[PDB]
Amino acid sequence: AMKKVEDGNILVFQVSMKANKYQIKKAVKELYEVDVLKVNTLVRPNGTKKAYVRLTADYDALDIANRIGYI
Amino acid sequence: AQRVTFRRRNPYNTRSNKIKVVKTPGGILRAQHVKKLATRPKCGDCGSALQGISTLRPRQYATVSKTHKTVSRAYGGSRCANCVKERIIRAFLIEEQKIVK
Amino acid sequence: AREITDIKQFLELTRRADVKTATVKINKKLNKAGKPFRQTKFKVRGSSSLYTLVINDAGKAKKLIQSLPPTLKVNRL
Amino acid sequence: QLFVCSQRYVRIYDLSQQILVKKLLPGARWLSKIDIHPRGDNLIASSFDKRVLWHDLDLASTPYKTLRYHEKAVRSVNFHKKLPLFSSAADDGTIHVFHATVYDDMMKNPMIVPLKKLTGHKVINSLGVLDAIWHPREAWLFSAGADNTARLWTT
RNA sequence: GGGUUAGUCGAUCCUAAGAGAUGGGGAAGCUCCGUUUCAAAGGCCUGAUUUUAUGCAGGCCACCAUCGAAAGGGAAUCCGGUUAAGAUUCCGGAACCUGGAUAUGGAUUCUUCACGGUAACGUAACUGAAUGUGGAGACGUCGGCGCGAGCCCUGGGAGGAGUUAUCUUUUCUUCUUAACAGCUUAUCACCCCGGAAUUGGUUUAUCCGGAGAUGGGGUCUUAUGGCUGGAAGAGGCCAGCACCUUUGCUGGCUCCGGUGCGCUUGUGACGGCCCGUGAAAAUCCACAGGAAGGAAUAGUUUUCAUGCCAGGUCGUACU
Repeated sequence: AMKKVEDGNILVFQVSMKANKYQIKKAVKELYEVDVLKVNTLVRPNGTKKAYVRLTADYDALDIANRIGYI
Repeated sequence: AQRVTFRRRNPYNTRSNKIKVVKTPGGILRAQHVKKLATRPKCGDCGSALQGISTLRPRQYATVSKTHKTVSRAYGGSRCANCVKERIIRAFLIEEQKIVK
Repeated sequence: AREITDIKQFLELTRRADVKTATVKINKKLNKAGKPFRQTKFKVRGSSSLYTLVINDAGKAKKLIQSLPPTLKVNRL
Repeated sequence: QLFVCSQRYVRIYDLSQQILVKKLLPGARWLSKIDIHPRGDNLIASSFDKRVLWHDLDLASTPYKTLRYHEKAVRSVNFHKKLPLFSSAADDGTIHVFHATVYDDMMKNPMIVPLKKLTGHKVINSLGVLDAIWHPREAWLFSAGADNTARLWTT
């Protein structure tokens, strides 16, 4: 998931199961003040929902990764 | 010598599920699924294909402009032209015969 | 992708104000089968489609690079 | 290049490449004539529906400017080969003379200014001026009339 | 322990044989019959409905729940890269589809709802409600004949690999181009001119012509092919440097052709066969009709162009 930040410009979050692409796109934009290009999702084998969230070319995925904590 | 798969999960040769073998920029053969062929629109009277109308699938007519689907004569989109000719001749003579009655 | 022949039409697309970036490209090719010549390709990133302009002569190519606006981003090769 | 004017369109062919390179859309049903600006990047077209269209060939395929200075069908449009002048001639028996400055290198579109309405030709059977042509050097225009005359227009 | 990422691949939607609530009717009863039937089975337009002065009036339309296909029907995505294990779903670039807001450009209008062509029909556009009619969806199998693709076969040149006791200008291998877009292209068919026995045209297959052949000139479909854009920046084949490194870094070449009762497959126009003549529905478009609505100081066109926003749920590993 470190690899997808630099190459992809992609944040990887864990999400609630009841969430969908629209809610993940809305909630990332609300908290961190970032424009989302697209969201993909998959349910993990352990049963949580992983969410790959690519941002636009303007807003850097690297900078938000410092601000959040995990880096 | 090089051999080729179905891309999609249907493994049977149905009317929908057809293949063309294509040489790529990678330099290997690959399947490409061809969509089913558009028939011509017909003239609903004489029963033949009618000119200046595009051959598309029925949904695909919604994308395309008006001048593709129509021709400029009255009854142009839906008539043979020769069968439009007849009914203008017929309408005129029978209407004239009605005064003679 | 969409080729353009005309030179006037290309200058309108640069001033259209959705076009964030352009890119210039240079290719070695051989005319007829006599001698080499240095082709150019001025591509411009529209929102829907990629408009492009093939100029064969090297003299007209160098004036065209200057004739681009400065505010537009340009990217070589 | 060869420019071919149909009733509705102007198509420009490259005779060397043997291909169509541009199709102009004047928006008329009855084009009558074209002329090409001497520096090669602009065209004017006359129409029987009373319009003259100026096309800036690099700018857009539709007309840059629509000129409405005639009461009747326009039969001829003609550029001067050296001076920044052009004319339209119509079945109203009138010739209209225009100035046009073209900016070859810089990002400015043509400046077109009407100059003069030339009257004198007699209208015969709904026909007026049938043809016209500029002198190659002088600001002199020659016109051909349905009235059996040709005429020289001068400063 | 890790691993399965989709507006575009499926499911979902449509109907098939069939299944099955409701209204009803049988049955002591578990329930059985029946499926548009002996049902008050909803949803659209107009209204100072012109007086009763603070209460709904006048009309229009006509069949029927739902389930039933991961092979039938059906909006739309391709190339290249990448992982210990994933990809038409990730990354990079390049596309398209559906629905919705509107705003500039063009077009059209003072003859308000485009012009051109004898005609087949043409173009970047070029209002349109009720209702009605038409087409697409939409379909057997066999036979040869034409056209295309992929493969096979084959020559020159530029690289690489092997053989070399003797012979071999030798043997093998690389030299590729996606969806999508814009131009252009074909049998059939159609139009105009003209008037055919001294009968002519013509398929491998003998059918066609005064209901207008032969001939000459056109118009149309775009399966398919071609040309440029996509796109060489990609990929492939080679060469050489840096070096404990989990490492980069830089050069070239990527070209021009040919053959066919060839093989596989797609498609075209025909022919044979039947006391067999070889699904339906969703969905989309067109045509007839003209309710009405729009300008001369600024409107009408979002079926022309460009631009803005959005695309949920579940399956996706492997045999």
